[PDB]
Amino acid sequence: ETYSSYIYKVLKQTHPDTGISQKSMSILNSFVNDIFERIATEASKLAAYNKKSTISAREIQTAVRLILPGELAKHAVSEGTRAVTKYSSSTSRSAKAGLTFPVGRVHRLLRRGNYAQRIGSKAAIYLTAVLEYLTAEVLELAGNAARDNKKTRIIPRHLQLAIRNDDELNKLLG
Repeated sequence: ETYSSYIYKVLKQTHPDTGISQKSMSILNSFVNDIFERIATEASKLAAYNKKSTISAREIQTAVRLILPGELAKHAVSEGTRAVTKYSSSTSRSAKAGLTFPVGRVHRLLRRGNYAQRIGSKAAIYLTAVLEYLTAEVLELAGNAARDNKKTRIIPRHLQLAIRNDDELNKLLG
């Protein structure tokens, strides 16, 4: 429900240049929740459809293809595939997967909302990488609208401008 600190971390990894206001963070935090709900729900119906007791990374991946607009989908799938692949060859979970967002908190969230009987680990890693990639994407576009306008602080107007002036962001967050 609160990815704030991790959102702020993500922002500084690419643009220490840029700050973000309270309103902007809560709005951006709500987008993370909405995207989580819609992905978990779709994976939930997919698990039931394929007679699965457990939501695995496979259900997460398919759910990502369906919910996300064209280009965002292929990049999210690539990132989710990267986080799970790195964590496997490496045998915290976030660190092993190379993620900044809390893999443990997401798994738990997935787990206490009863989308399935069980939530596999690789699936929680997959979803976490997707939430992080998307969050960075919004921050990048919300940040570009701020920096292009010669400002150094993301305000709510910039989020609206980023989502509006971008087609795929528009399909998803519109």
